[PDB]
Amino acid sequence: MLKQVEIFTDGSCLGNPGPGGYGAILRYRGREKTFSAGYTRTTNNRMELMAAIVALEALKEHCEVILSTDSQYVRQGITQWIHNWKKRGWKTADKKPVKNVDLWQRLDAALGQHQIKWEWVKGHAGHPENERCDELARAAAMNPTLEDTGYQVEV
Ligand SMILES: [Mg+2]
Repeated sequence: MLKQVEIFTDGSCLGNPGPGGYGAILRYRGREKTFSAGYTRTTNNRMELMAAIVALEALKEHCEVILSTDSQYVRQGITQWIHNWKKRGWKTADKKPVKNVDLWQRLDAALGQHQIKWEWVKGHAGHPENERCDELARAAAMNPTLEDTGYQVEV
């Protein structure tokens, strides 16, 4: 039994911005539950995070989670950039909100009622899933049902 869940994540977004898609699995105790959906026009960043969310967002009890991911947005955001935000209010020193704060403030919910270990894979060609996840994003790309309302094209 996955005696406390391993999560996999990715996200593609076909242009910048163009339609995006999030890839993900949660292998809950043993079984596996997956997550996908298309965004009419979005970005790579907001799809990785997006993903980092959902996964957490549907974990009903107090899990011990291994969120393995590839990202250098979600890594760079965790092991570096957040620590300063909470410290300042999610504002630059310019005292100008940060980009994507909308999804950022979120992942930070879910990432505060669970024990998370980040397994930042280069991986590429590692754990079927890191790739599975990928497929899943390319797949939701090609069929975009929703509208990324957080994605504000500016400021
Ligand atoms: Mg990606």
